[PDB]
Amino acid sequence: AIYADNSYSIGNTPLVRLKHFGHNGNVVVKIEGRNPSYSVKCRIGANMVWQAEKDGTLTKGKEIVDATSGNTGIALAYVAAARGYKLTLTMPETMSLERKRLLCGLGVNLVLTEGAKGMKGAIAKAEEIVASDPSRYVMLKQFENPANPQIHRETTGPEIWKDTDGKVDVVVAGVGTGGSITGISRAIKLDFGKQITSVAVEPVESPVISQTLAGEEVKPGPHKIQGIGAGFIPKNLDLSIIDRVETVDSDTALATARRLMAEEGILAGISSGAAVAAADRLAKLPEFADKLIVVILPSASERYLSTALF
Amino acid sequence: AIYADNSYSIGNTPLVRLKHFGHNGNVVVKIEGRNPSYSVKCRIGANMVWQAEKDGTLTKGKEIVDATSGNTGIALAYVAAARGYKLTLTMPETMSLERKRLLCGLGVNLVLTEGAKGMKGAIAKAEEIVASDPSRYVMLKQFENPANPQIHRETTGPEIWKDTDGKVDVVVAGVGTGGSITGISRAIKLDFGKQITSVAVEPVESPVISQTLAGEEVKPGPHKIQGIGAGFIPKNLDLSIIDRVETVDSDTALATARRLMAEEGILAGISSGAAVAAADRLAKLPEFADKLIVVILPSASERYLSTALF
Repeated sequence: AIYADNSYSIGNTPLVRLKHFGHNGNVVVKIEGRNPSYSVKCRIGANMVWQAEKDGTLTKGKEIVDATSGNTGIALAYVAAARGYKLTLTMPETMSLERKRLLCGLGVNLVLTEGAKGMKGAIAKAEEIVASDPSRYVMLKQFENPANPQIHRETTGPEIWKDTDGKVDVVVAGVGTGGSITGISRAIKLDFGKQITSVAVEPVESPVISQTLAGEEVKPGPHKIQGIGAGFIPKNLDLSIIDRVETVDSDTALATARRLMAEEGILAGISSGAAVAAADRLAKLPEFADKLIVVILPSASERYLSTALF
Repeated sequence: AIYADNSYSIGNTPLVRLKHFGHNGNVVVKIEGRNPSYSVKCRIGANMVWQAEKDGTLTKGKEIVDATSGNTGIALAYVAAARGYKLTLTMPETMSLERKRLLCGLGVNLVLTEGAKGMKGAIAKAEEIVASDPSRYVMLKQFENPANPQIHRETTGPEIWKDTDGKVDVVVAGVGTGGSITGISRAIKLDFGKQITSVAVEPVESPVISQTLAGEEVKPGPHKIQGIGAGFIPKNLDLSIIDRVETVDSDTALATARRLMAEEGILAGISSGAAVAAADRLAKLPEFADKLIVVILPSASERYLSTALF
């Protein structure tokens, strides 16, 4: 069991039973903080690169481009260093010194865009760079790349099936790209044949999944639950496998993350608080009382030292 | 495989082969960042509490006291929250806002001592608090508690034996308390019966182990390799099982940590750089060319965002 590089070491993350949430320990959490770049995104950082290698879109010498300073940026950075690709990430010049320092530490070629342009700035610049030399550059596109949900169908999902001896009844996961919930749901529902309840979680400030499914007006909005609530339906969210959508507000998510640390001794990030707040709600409905609820905790605390988490 | 709390989830950390260090991949690293509080100390945080429970020194209602704002502080904090003990940590008032915030996040009762007194301040204050109510307080004493090396003999060591199919020839580990090298060495040498080479690593700025073994004047000194080089021989370092002592300087350790991130895609902290720099040195001596070298990487990068690592 010696991994030939850090990318192969993804996953096999642990399940812990919660003591101050749910009912008689029906709530259990999967700690995605225990990963090479310390997020769930490592799995997709790994698989998007492996897949682009296998299909020939990524070769020796070609470079990777993207516009993320978030978990996927960090995940891509680790894999690119492990596998010998130069990576360019674009980002607004206004980004935090800390993620600048972290990414520079990882050997990212950081391309800072105009502040005013913000996120749009970064996306366009990466698109421009790709155009400048299409044969030299590859954009992996986490929001639409099937290698994203696929890795979850082959690792994250089966790990849940195995650790719970097939007793998992509910999976609760916050949606960013949608990959986690999609892959996990396909694995357990389709490969293992169990009719679990798949629960997507989004910010009440930006409940575009709920609005879309209700045929209501789509109203995205600002929120602090980093990692989720992109403000649109990403292609990597398979609406067909979602059974329920729960909304959580920023304050509840933050306080719940604090409770996880202070009461459970679990070092979870902002979105982990949101996912658990929603799981706790279902766990306390008599319909879910006797049912095993597994919650994805996407990331670790520390990464949020500069945020409202603290 | 559902852990009844976060303390039971320690270890099972992965081995990764290095590509830009050693010779033909003879250097392999154990990533202790993949742990509940994100350090190697989690194992001892867990075991010191479990052991004090089993022997009756820790009971319901009793409180834990210590004087650490470092990895052991964080580890104790996670376990105490997971298992329902109030924890008091003392520390100089001059400590970083960030570790203050992190520990407060974990529900530590933080007792800040006079700045001028520094470390000595914290130790004395905790000793005072214990004296104030001996029946209410317990100090676990990481430097001398046998539960420290023991956990390494039962988990860390056997994990190395198992992952390498008994092929490990050399273990390289930096010494703080000495628990890691001690426990691992006892496991492989005594329980498995293989005559490996145990290599302790200390800062060249504070090479008290080397000086002591050479019968030279002991000259502890300041350094930046956080986690190691306490400036004395701790009781939890079993000198009898150490075969070799390697010294590394602060700059080399830092640059090596940077290389691990930028070239290997491994998010290691300062002491990981020191441990690898020393492993790389042995790995490039013909006597160790054909031999499998396993290096403990005690902690993850991010924890060092405010340091010279970046």
